[PDB]
Amino acid sequence: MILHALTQYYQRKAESDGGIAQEGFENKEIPFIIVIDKQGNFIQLEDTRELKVKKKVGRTFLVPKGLGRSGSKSYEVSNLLWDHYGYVLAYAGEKGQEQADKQHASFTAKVNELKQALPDDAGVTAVAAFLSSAEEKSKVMQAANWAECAKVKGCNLSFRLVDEAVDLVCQSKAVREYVSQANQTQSDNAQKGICLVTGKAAPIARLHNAVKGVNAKPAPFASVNLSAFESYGKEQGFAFPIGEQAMFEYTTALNTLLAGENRFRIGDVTTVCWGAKRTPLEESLASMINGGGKDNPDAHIDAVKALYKSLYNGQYCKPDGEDKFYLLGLSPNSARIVVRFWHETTVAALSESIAAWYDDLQMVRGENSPYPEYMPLPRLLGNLVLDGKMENLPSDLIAQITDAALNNRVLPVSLLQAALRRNKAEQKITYGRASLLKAYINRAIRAGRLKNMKELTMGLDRNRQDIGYVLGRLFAVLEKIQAEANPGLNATIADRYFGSASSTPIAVFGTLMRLLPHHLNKLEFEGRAVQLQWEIRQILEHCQRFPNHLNLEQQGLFAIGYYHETQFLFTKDALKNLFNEA
Amino acid sequence: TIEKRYDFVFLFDVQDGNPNGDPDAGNLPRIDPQTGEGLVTDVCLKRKVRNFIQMTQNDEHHDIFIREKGILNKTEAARQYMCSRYYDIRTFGAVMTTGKNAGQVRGPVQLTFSRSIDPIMTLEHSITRMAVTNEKDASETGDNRTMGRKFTVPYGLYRCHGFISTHFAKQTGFSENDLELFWQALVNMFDHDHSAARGQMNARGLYVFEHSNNLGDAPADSLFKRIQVVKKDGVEVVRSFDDYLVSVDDKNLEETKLLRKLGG
Amino acid sequence: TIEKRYDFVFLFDVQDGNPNGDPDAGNLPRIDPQTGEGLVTDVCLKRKVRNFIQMTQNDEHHDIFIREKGILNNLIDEAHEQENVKGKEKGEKTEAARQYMCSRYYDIRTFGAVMTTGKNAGQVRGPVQLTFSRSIDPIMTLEHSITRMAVTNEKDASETGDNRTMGRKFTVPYGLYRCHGFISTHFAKQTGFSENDLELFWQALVNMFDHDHSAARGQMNARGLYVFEHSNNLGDAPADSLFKRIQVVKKDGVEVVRSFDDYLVSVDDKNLEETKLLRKLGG
Amino acid sequence: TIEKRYDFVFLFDVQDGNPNGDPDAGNLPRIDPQTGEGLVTDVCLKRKVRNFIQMTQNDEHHDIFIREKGILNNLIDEAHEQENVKGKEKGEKTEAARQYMCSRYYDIRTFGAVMTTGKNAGQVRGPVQLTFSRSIDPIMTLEHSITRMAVTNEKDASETGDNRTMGRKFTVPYGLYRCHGFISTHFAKQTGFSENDLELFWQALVNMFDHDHSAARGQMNARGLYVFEHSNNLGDAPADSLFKRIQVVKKDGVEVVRSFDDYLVSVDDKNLEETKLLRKLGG
Amino acid sequence: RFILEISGDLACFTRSELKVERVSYPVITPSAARNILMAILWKPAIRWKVLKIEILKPIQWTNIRRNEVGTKMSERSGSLYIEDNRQQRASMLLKDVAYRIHADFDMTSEAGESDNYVKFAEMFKRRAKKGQYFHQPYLGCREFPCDFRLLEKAEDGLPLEDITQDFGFMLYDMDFSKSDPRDSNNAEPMFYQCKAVNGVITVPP
Amino acid sequence: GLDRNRQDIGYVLGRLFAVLEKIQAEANPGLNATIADRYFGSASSTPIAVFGTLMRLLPHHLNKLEFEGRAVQLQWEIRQILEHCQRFPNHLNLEQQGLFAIGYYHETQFLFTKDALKNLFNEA
DNA sequence: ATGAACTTCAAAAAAAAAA
Repeated sequence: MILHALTQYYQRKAESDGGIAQEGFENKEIPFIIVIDKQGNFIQLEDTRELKVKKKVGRTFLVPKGLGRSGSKSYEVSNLLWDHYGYVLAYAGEKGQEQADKQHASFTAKVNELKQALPDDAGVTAVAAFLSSAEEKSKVMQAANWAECAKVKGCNLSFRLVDEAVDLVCQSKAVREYVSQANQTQSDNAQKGICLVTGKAAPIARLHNAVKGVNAKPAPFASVNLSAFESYGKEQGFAFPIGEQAMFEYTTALNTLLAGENRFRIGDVTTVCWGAKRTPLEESLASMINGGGKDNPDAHIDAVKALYKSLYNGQYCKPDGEDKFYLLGLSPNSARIVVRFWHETTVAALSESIAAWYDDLQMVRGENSPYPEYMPLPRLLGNLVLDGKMENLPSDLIAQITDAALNNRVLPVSLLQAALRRNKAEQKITYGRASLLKAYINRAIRAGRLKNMKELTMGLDRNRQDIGYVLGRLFAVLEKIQAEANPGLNATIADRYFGSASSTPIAVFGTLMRLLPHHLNKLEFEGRAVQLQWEIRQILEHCQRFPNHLNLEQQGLFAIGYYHETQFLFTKDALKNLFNEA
Repeated sequence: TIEKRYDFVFLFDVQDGNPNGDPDAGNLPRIDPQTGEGLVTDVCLKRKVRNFIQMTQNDEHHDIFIREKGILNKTEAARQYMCSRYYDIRTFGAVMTTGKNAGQVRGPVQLTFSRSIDPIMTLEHSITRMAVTNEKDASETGDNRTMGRKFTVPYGLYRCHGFISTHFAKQTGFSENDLELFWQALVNMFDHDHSAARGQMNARGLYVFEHSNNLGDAPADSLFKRIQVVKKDGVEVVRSFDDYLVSVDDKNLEETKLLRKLGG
Repeated sequence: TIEKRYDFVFLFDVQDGNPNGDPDAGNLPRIDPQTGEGLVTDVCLKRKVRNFIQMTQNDEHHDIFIREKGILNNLIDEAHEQENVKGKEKGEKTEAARQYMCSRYYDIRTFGAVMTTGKNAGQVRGPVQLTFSRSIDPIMTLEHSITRMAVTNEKDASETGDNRTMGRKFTVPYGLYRCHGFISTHFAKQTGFSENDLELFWQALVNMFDHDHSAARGQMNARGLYVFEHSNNLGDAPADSLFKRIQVVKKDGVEVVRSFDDYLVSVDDKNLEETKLLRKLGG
Repeated sequence: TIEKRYDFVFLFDVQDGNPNGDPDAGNLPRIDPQTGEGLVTDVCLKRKVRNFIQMTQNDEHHDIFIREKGILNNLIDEAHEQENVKGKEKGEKTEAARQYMCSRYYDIRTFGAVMTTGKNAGQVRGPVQLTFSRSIDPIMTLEHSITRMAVTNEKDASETGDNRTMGRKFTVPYGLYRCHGFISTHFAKQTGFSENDLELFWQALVNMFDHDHSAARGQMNARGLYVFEHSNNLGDAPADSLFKRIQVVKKDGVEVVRSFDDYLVSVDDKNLEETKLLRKLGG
Repeated sequence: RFILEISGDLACFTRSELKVERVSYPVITPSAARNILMAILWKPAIRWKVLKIEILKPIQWTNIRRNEVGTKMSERSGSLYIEDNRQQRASMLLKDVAYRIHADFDMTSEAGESDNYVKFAEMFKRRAKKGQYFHQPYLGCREFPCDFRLLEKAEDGLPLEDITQDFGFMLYDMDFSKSDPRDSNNAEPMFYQCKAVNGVITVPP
Repeated sequence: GLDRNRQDIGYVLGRLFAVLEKIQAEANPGLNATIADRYFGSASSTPIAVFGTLMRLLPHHLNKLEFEGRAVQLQWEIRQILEHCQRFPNHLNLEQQGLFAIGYYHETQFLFTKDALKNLFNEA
């Protein structure tokens, strides 16, 4: 199902007109192009780059697939018409002569044999006379933009004759038939059976094509090639008996999805996604759609793409599945495609980790709150950084919290410590740090990393009976009473006491309980002070004694209880309703 | 060659250090992605056995083949010679390229992914350095520093399992001396294989189940359940051996099996 | 080259300060989350030993691994242009360079270093390998936040009033970090770890808490150092019970501990007199 | 540059006021939560020494690190435009600027400062490194809340004419903060900490509690200062027992302590006469 | 037929395509099940054949990037040195798996004298009930065992009750008919899952 | 949520201050500045200076109550609290400083209840 | 005759903030 799903959606993309290879081609990113006429003579070295801020190697042209050279005598291989800048002009930037001269010498022989096997074209004769001149190729080096081609290594030079606009030399009607025949003649005379992806006949495809968009260079997916990696004496390729009509298909599918809109990173891992075999579509929905419903691969992937993006954007919503979405989580090792994630299930089962992370992040929110119900991940980490979301640790914060949230893993203690530092540093606990601590505590309880305590709920836990949670509620109600006393507060009891209240309770609460009756007497509404005193009694009832110091989990409980109580007091009719029920 | 089946329940822990970090996300210990228990690969224990045998023996008929470059620095004829003049070949197996079944040597000793009893806690203990290696892009004019990362574990009694069968010993040459050396390794390999990242590890209980029959008249799951490793009563979280309760059950194996307590 | 096995039980505490602090935690020392025992990495003790050697040597054949202004690639290239420049066939050339660096450097001889950068020269397994420390009584974090009456950079909040930059400076009241460590002999015979280097390492471990001091770490001292000197290179008894014989628990009816008058280091050397020795250097 | 090791046992108390108060906890001094011993950070003593130097010097080659408006980036840029403007190849340029600042500044020479802002110039390890103070008898917090008959801002002012802004002003009855500290020589040889600077630092530590006074701190004085002058740069005996020889406990049958007539500073210099000296400057 | 239940913590039915990154198969490989049955009991007379695999635990992928070797052993190089032949082969292991493989056996051409089907059947039954095996069964890789238990019918619950997901062509069993004693040269005939309704069946050659 | 057999000095001190504040509040509902608005600022630090005037003003506060049995119950619970208070200390420790407020609010919660104080008084 | 070293294959990726 790993590679069968790739062939299955390649057969859908090739039939739905999505712009993909057709038997022996590949959407290879070719930078600079070569323009000729009908008998050679270099014209202009046009470049089709200018795309992203990082200038890629031009546009992905539908050129024949690379035969996979790689070797000490890599010159003897040589592709069709597109190749290397040392394969066309015999010029090497960091490889030297001879090694690159043989590349061009074999490329000339390949072009000559292609012209002999396909005459009367007015396109292959031009490139045959251009490679057998030893003058125009040197004129290519003196072009107007040749200095830019020598800078970027791996400049693939493709030939494009005149009087054809965007039609390449290898994109002609006759060269297309030659490419289709090459994949049906010289590629159809290898080992017999038995295929693994499709499982039918077809010849076993040795030397799997490379896949671009993973490691440092285009590397094949199924690529066994070592003295110990071989199976039962198959010796590379034959260990996975896969046919050409499946190997080429899935390699081109990977190359196309790793260069378009399907490529998106989960947690430091570039994962390609594509829709599975869609439903045949009911009549009431397919009647308005002409066609009707075409099983397009890159169509309903936007749901899971937004979900993996809403995790960083806060626009998450519980999705109803029943629509399977493939998710091949490839990752780059040294130069091998490491598969990290693969789930055939729909978006509902794919979003279980996000749902658990956001339910553990579900915190109390007041009326007309600017913070959404689900907080974005960068906005959530911004409460843990220094000032701007950029100073976070790129190994345990912006590089590990996303992985732990997108896979329902265990949250590290680094979250505890950073949220603690930024809570007692900023002297306030806004929406972002307390929800993170609640999620950490819930995940530690669910993963056995927390014993005596228990999981937290959304609303305020008036029981808990923990030594840190009730202390947080105590600090919250103390700050609320102080704010109700002085409306225009500047240096609140929070901004001066929360630094040690989260750590040493007997030092801060030894004076906050002294300052509290004065704040209650300062209140213009005596009934409000009465209700606040009753609720602080109910809070401190669960605390049998003020501890000497709050442990690392106790400070998190302190922050969680603080936010819970400070949002329960700022609710419509919550404290009054609680006081009336006594 | 031996003549009995040995299915031991190896017990080893980690006091303070990285047991088996996962290169999936750097070097954090391979915890269970669903229950939080540490999953130490058996290949690490096999490498530790190889290192102990290389340190202790240092002679012929007991080499390692699969050795290290920093620690120490017709068809059946070659296979028999490699089985005779090497220890790892008789122990965990071999793969002579000019062998029989596609060139394979299975070997008796078959280990098991060490799963921790209680869910361990990956302590992301980053540790900085005051000196960079190569010319870093950020090593400007000030202090050439590089932020480190060495995960640690407070505790985690990993449960390793083995399955020594005399059937493969009859072909690999795993005699009783090699078995005694394997036991001495599993007992004393955690006192020599130490470093700044692995920390301090020790062997707990080497409860070997010696079966009288060559086929082994005991199931693996039953022998593993007979060695119950759970937490103590008043202990809230395990921190040493005084926090666990490795209660052995040698009441139903007193007919033909032998519970060899070579470690604990 | 040494021939005996040493299982030292390093014991050290902290009066008031931040010993082995965690960068992944802001500025707090490494503590056990489930319980509360303080943890100290071995690299701190290694750097203290290196500083003691740098301040009590200044000679050749005992390199100290320079600080700040010491590129490892430059040092490797300098050590490569000695006796094995090229005429050694890469393979054994790396081993020769590793042996030369072991005979020249003291940090790589006692512990180790990475020498596999550009010009590779192998790697050193290392004989002496310390472990991470761990206290017994659950310590508490004091967090002594202090201020400053002078701003650093052009802060966006540094208006016209007092240019202040507070922050936190964490402190620890007590915590006898029961450190552990083992010394091998096979790697010591290859790296050239002689008995003189072992005695120098013992002296450094004993007298490193008297010079290597700062404002963040405060005052730290080493309690005792009970080295378990063996007799051969084999394994007599598991080191678990050997290190468990020197237990450190609470004294009488006390909740926490403040100094040495509250701990009872139970030392009962009774069953370790088979083929082992015992010595006291710090305690 | 000094060549001897000094292990001074600084002893200082507080009559009535808030010595080293904690911004983490409102306005109360740092006290031990588990017991009750008062704690005083070393930065307070460092700032007192800086103020004493600022009021008893006013000369060059001994910068005092200005207050408030003294931007560290501006001072670093001013010190950079001297002898090593650019013609020094960044690397050793930072070391040259650090040496120039050590020869020019006194705070960075005795203690240290951060010079790694914009124009980096390395960092100073620092020779003299004081520790956090700690008392013996569990002190108690008095909390002397006082009032004011004048409001600050008109917003927080009452709706009437009685404009009051109370608050609290914490005080401490007693508490001999047994401070500790060690002085090295390797870093002193690099920073240029000569013997004259050491004598000036001793005089500052002795006579800083006579000028640096305020209303919050009240009246503070230094009891004694027993400096343990060594003989070489090596380590003779662990400093733990050295500092434990000068124990300070309770006197006769008393519950707390009020002044010097209730403490018995047991000074028995008997085993410290091997290769070490002893001097009394404050006591 | 024998309803032998194979259970274990982790598994690694390494796909033939992803051998460099040991991505495990969706369910237990029929070839792996036959190898398990042979490691429990085998002889040059008995030829094991897998008939039906019934999954008893949900598919749970767990990636464990292990560090492997990439160079074989031989008489040439007397050592290996993994520092020069390290391989960070990923392993998408299968956490919590359980399968009751329904299978039987036939007879080879070299059956010899003792070619009794009932004798080998009773021997396999005794070895599965008591816990005897020529080699410890492996869940696709020998680094993971199999808590095997012979079942008479059904003694465990299955999660795949309704119509689930088809896993496509999986490696049935490599063809060793063209191989001499002690296999060397072989092929790879595979088969479809049909549909994982509750217990997938295999197509015998 | 109240431990009457804790044998802690801060606990009983806080409970005594709490019942004193309750008595002062019951003496007159239209009270502006109670004792907690002035006496509590140094009750956990200097109890021997505030609790003296507190015990001096306690009988007048009890006589100010409209019900005489309420004052009897309040004195009974005062003495049941002070049973464990063998002496008034000079200054409370940090742990005792926290236990002061702990017992204070615990006793306040126990007093501001429907049927609890009278139920405990009936079993005496 | 065949396994570790060598020599060649391409010259990465970027949004992760928002109601």
